[PDB]
Amino acid sequence: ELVKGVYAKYWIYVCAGMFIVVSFAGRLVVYKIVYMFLFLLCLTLFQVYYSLWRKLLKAFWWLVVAYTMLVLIAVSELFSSILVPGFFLLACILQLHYFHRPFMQLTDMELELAAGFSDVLSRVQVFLRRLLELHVFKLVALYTVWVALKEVSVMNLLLVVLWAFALPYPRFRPMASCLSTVWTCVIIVCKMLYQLKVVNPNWFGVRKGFPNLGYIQNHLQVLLLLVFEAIVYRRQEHYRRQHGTRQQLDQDLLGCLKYFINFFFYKFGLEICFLMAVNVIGQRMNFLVTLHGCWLVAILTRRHRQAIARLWPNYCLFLALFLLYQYLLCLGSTNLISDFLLLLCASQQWQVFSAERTYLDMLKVAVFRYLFWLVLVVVFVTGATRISIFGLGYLLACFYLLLFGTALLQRDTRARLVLWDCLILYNVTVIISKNMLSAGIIWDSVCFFFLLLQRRVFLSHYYLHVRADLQATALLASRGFALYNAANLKSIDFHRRIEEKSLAQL
Amino acid sequence: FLWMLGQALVDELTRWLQEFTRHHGTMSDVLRAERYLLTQELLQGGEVHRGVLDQLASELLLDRRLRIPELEEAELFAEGQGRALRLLRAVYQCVAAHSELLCY
Repeated sequence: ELVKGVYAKYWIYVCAGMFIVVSFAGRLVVYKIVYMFLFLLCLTLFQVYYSLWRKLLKAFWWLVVAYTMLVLIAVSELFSSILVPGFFLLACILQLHYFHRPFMQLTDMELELAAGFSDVLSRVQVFLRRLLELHVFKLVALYTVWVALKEVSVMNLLLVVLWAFALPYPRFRPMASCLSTVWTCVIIVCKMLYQLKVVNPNWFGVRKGFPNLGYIQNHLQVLLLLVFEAIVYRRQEHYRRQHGTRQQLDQDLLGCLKYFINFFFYKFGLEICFLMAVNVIGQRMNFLVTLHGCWLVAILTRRHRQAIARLWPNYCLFLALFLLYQYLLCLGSTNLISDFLLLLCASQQWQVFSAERTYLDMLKVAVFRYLFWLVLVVVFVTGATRISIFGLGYLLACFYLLLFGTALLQRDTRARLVLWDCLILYNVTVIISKNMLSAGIIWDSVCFFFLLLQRRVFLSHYYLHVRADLQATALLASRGFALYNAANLKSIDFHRRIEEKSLAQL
Repeated sequence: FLWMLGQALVDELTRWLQEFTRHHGTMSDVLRAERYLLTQELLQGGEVHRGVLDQLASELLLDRRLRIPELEEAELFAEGQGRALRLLRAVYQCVAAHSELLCY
């Protein structure tokens, strides 16, 4: 019964795949297109009403045999159109009566090294489920955008609207999924009923194409993503239905690793939404990309995290109304995906902004002490690899900050930070201007990262300790001089003695 | 075997470098111990007096008998590091000792 149980969990999809095969067996006439509609109906109900889908599971596959029967009976060429429906019904039969009920039971949530491997594999499986439970609205939303950014129309436009007004406001996520599934299927059906013989000679999406699978493959994979997401949700639900803290950071290396896999976008999030806006104005360089520039330099200027958290409501609305308007002006368009990657990142920082309201020792020294010095080398190589006028500015800022650097690493935060913030504004101005007047932005983006990382080191609590050390050395300098001078005088005397001994002997 | 033979020579070099930086090392340790206490007072929010140092180059190491905790355990970690890490420490020590000859 091992294989019977394998079939009672991982083989119902063979029937579903076969549905498609029948529908796409050569020239699709009405009946083959209705075959597709039936496949679609099954998968659509799975999402909409899981309970009801389960209720009409094998009943629908029995209706499947029903359809296939009539076809083959009425309709070598003709025999190949009988063969495939026969194959389809055969697969159904096996699940239908022999594995359908134990499957309704699998879905009922209401040697030596082989054992070692099994345990290792078990750990992996559990972990990967957790990750894909939370990081899946991302891939769904991204794929439905890549599809509707390539096939610009007025029937795939609604899909952009759905996954671009449900990413900022994340209460709509369930209804987004629902309406996408139905609509993607409307698209699939219409485009198929356009590959008919009475449908002959685009803005509205529907067009003709000789490879029928290749044509309706894109929108089919979207239906797939959507449904796969629901499977993962319920599978993980079943697992637990049946069957990395702050402290850890300051213990071992693995402790810290865990803290960051858990929370990275929790902490370093304002920084990553700003490094995504720099990407838009570096891959597009048009005129509608200059307003992304002005938002960066009006959000960055309010230097307090709390003040920025009051403008995020508008940053997120703007980025969503700009993707739609730029795609209305692309219908009457594959670089507008950078305006998406950023409506995603920023909708996620709006979440942190309302949820915060609710040998390792060796590494910490080389990040909180000898990093200011590496930022300063990058400033030089940002401005001496790209020979221009802006590049000279970087060279000359390195020179200033190397000379008056020791004093900066010691001053109270107020100032420490003023200087850094100023250096950040030269970067942003350069980035926003190289655009208005058009060698590129890559090296000014490595730099914008480093300088935003050091603003965080200079505002930590672990830097307070390095400030202490540096302050102390300035006080104990006098002692140092004395120690050195004493040592010098001692050696002088020893040498002088030796010379006098020689002169006595002589 | 050659890898292990090479490791023996690495240790020989490390020994030489440690002798080349000996005087600097001693001066540093006197000042590190002094800094340990100095920072404590600063962190308290109090003044750094002469008494702080009184609680505690080669001569001053011997005279001082206030054995500090953290600094000693740190030295053990250093001794118990891999040969690679220790060889690189030796190189940094040499550069930071004779910096003039580098500039030149």
